[PDB]
Amino acid sequence: QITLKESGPTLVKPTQTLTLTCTFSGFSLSTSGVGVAWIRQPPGKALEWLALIYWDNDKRSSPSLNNRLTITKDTSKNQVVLTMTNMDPEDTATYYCAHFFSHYDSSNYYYGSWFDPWGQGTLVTVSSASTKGPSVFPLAPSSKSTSGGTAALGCLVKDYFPEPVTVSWNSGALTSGVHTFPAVLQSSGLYSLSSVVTVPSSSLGTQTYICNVNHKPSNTKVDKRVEPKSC
Amino acid sequence: EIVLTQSPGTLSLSPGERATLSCRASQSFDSRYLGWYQQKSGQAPRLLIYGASSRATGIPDRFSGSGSGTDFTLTISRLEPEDFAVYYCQQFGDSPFTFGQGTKLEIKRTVAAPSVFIFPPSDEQLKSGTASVVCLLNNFYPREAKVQWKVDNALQSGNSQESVTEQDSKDSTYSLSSTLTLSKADYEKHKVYACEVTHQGLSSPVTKSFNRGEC
Amino acid sequence: DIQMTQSPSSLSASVGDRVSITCRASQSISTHLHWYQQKPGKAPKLLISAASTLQSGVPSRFSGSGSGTDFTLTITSLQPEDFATYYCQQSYSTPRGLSFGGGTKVEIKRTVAAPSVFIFPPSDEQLKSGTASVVCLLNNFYPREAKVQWKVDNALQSGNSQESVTEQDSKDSTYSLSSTLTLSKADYEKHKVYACEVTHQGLSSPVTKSFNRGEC
Amino acid sequence: LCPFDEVFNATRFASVYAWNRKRISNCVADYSVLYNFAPFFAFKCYGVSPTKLNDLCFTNVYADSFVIRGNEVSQIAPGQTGNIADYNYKLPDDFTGCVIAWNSNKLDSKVGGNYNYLYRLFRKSNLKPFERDISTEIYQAGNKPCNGVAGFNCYFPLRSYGFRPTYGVGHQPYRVVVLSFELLHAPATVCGP
Amino acid sequence: VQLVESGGGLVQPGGSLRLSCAASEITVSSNYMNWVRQAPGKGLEWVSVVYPGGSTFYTDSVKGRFTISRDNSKNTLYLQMNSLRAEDTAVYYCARESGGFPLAEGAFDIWGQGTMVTVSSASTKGPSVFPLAPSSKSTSGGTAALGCLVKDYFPEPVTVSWNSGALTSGVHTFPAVLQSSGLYSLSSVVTVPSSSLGTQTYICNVNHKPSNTKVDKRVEPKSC
Ligand SMILES: *[C@@H]1O[C@H](CO)[C@@H](O)[C@H](O)[C@H]1NC(C)=O
Repeated sequence: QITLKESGPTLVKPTQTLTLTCTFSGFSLSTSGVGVAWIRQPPGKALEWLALIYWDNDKRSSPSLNNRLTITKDTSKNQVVLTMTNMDPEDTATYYCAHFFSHYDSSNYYYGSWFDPWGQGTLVTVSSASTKGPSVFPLAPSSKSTSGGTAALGCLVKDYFPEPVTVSWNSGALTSGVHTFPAVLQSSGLYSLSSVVTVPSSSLGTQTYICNVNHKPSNTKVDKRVEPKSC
Repeated sequence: EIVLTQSPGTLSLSPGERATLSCRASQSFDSRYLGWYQQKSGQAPRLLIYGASSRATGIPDRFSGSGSGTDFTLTISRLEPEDFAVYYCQQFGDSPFTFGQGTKLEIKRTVAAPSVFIFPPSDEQLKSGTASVVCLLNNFYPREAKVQWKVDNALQSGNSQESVTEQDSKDSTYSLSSTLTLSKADYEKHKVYACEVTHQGLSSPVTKSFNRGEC
Repeated sequence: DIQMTQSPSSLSASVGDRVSITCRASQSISTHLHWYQQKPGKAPKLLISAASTLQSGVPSRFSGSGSGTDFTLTITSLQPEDFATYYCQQSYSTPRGLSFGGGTKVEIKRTVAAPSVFIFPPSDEQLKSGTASVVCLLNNFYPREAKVQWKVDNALQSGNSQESVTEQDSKDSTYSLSSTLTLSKADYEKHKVYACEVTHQGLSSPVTKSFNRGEC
Repeated sequence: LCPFDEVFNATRFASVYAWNRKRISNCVADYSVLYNFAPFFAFKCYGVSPTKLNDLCFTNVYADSFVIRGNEVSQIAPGQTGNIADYNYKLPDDFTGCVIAWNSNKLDSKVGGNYNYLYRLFRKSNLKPFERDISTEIYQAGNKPCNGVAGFNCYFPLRSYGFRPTYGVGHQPYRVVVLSFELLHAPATVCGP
Repeated sequence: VQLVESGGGLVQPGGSLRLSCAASEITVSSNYMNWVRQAPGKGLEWVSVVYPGGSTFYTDSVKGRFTISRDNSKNTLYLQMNSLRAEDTAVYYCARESGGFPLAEGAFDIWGQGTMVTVSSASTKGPSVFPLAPSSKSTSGGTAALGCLVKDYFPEPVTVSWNSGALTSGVHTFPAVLQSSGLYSLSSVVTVPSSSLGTQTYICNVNHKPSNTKVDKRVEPKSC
């Protein structure tokens, strides 16, 4: 069993240079056929292989990204350093470092190769913006008496950067009917999401609902209560 | 550059039946250069099959792979509920090494009618200077559902965003949120705010309205 | 000992249609495959090298793809001057095993036209010399493949027939076929009824062109 | 005792056009390691015999190492013709010593091709025995001078092997070590135990 | 770059021949030079190769009877052929291997025009001409066929014309066929309207060059 952990600055400004370090245990970059490959997956898009370094210092890189890619190895400390220069604000993705190996059997026949287990994955975002604490708006239910005995309420969180924001309801007591939508990037380069829970209509007046959102980069904790309102 | 095309784009089936995925290559390479990887929701990809016919260590025998020339396929038989993920075909023939666009394996179930509720901006967002109205679709299937914003029955476009929640773990349904954002003058220059839901689960498209002046 | 097979042997298409030709080897030869073009009466011209590399001065419509045991030659905009023959040649076998393919012929596509079938009996001038030549002539048939048979008084002769075909015409784009039988004096003074049988796709029914020596 | 492991157990060999050469003297030369080595696709010996070279003493042992294709392994032999024999590595007809070749698809083949091994395709004349030509000058294949411009019939004289793992056995990479034994009138130094 | 082939011709079985290839703009003794043969109507077949350094390789069928050489004085390539046989009847090309601007190994970028070598003992003679009259038909849709059969001749080429070359409507010629006797046969035919069989006179002219036989014959129809 081998492991790979990626570390480094997860936030990089435009036209800057990122340096991601993959520390790997369970294998050494000095064996035959062993390699380390950096791959990136944009959010909601397919995987894209970036670079691959070998045991004998041979390196391959994507031709469309060859100019601004540089990958180096430190065998003594079991590290792979990937440097990416002139970052545009689309390069936001999740980067993985993976072990690369092939399979022969006593005659050098090469029954294929693969990417041995991948890394945890580091989210890297590019933006020429500043950190900003989130704001919470109570999305209250409409004035309905029964309407089938089912309504919904929740909290809309805006103006936070970067991901993620930890959302809990009633200090985690209530979890049924909870939908926490993924963050959406607005046209202003700013983040927002909504967390909505469905509750029976009869429970509007006999229950109080508190939503708590935690933002580590801004270290902001916001607790907001949502109650029904009438016309 | 070798281009890999997968089929189908989405595959919705319940546990028990058979699943088949196809990957076609723009060029021809040795079959030992193709592999299949699995990636769960909110996880990282992991090797499933290498050499297009060799199961990775620990992979259940339900997974099989076969292909030649420019066509390969991955076959699953006993796809139990934990076996629902996104599958990628990848090639090692020519640099750069490329992955397929992926195939999502969805859970087949009965067609559900989306419960569509509304949430107008609060007073805090009324003094924030920029307003947003959010209408929600809950517990529907399939994910395909068209939302439509109407400001005094006017076809709004481009000023609103959408966010669809992935398939639920228990009921295997979806949730969608449409957020229409406006400036204070735009918010206050009109009266009726409505959203429209079109879905297979609904017999006919369903409108729903509200009035800021009345409520 | 590597043998290359080209498919199809013949391929008819009009101007503007994308055309593909496949070359398959008996064993993997990596990318040591080359595509040559040859017009009749001229030397072959190298089009595609290393199974993917376009040569200098060649239109970009020609394209090579594939590797291992399968290779493809593709034309996108097929100009009227590109109806030549194409060969695949491998350079994998080391000692003397450089070999060419059988060659795929590319030629125009037109509407099917039925032929006109005639019979030429041998002449008295040729008869005086102890040799007899009996000819059946097919004029303006399409497509090229057709069946010709020689019924000498309802006898299906074989082994004594020589067949020739014209190159594709530049005016009507049809073909002409000549079938000849060489015979001695007894061979022509033993029988009575001579006929050539034509079976062609453009013919609704098989056609017999017959005659009798005594009457004519 | 200077063994043959530092050359056989090498992380990277040399291209055939720039084959590596190591001298060996003032040692005890055993050859059980050669038998203990890889499946040994080829182990042939001219002049000496496999069970004879262990006994007689030699003044010097010259070890030439390189990587070639499996098709050209037969070209490493006295009195042979071919591209490798003519322009990369020529063995004399009077060659005394012997040749070891073994498949190394694991090490010298990589996905997408290993372009680190080169061979010389163009040369006006045949190489002399045990000659080296490491120069990289544009080959003038016609009347028009090149003047350092590789245009039309003016070519770079070195080309890389493919060396992909999926290649056939004929085109797979093979490592080759050639041992030349010298027993000149000078007192011999290298002999077995 | 021009490669001009010369020395082709016809020889008796078991004879010898010498083929020359004069090169321009390229040095023969500096390029991989190949001889490739193509049988009439058949596909290409590699025959021999010579390396820039002097090494020569031959196919199995020609080993022991073929020799390939260069000449740096006249900058020429030479193919000496011995013990020739009917399998050697083909058009020969001298070609440059591993050239072209991309420098593709094993590919013949530059080809010569090729010369024809024939191996037969037919004792070259002249052609026989046999008329082929239109059938005893009235109109048959206003389409009649007539022609002239040139048979029992050797070798090729041969020329056939109608009305001294003044007739081209419906004119068709067919490639000569090698019969079992070593001679050749073919027919030259013309499609003419039915009404043209009465007044205008039609002739066929046949020219055979080695026998220098120039024969002009007449084609008339006959009644049954
Ligand atoms: C060194 O060579 C010996 C052969 O005696 C072999 O057993 C061993 O695996 C080799 N080790 C390395 C690191 O190449």
